[PDB]
Amino acid sequence: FAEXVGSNKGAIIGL
Amino acid sequence: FAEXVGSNKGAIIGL
Amino acid sequence: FAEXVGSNKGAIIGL
Amino acid sequence: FAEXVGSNKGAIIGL
Amino acid sequence: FAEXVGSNKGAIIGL
Amino acid sequence: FAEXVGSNKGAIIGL
Amino acid sequence: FAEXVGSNKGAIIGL
Amino acid sequence: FAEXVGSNKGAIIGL
Amino acid sequence: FAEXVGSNKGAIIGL
Amino acid sequence: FAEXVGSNKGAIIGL
Repeated sequence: FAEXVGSNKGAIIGL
Repeated sequence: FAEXVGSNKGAIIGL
Repeated sequence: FAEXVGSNKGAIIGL
Repeated sequence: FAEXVGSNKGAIIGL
Repeated sequence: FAEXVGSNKGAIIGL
Repeated sequence: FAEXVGSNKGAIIGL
Repeated sequence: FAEXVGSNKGAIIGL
Repeated sequence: FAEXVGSNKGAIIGL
Repeated sequence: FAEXVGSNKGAIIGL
Repeated sequence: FAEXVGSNKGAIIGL
């Protein structure tokens, strides 16, 4: 997950 | 999940 | 996860 | 994880 | 993990 | 938010 | 947020 | 945030 | 944040 | 942060 990702200012969470 | 993602300011969550 | 990633100011978390 | 990564000011955490 | 990494001012942690 | 919380297995998200 | 919290197996996220 | 917390196996994230 | 905390096996992150 | 903490096997990170 989170695969290209330009800009992240938030949360990207895989559980 | 979250696969290209330009800009994230929120939440992207996989449980 | 987190694979190209330009800019990260937030959280990217894999559990 | 965290594989190209331009700039990191946040958290990138793999557990 | 953490493999090219331009600039790190945050945390990159593998457990 | 999320104030007593017994058990959380889902998502509780405040933006 | 997240104030008593017994058990957390999910996500509790404040942005 | 995260103030009593018995057991955490997930994510508790404040941005 | 993270103030009593019994047991942590996950992530507790303040940014 | 991280103030009583019984047992930590994960990540507790303040940025």
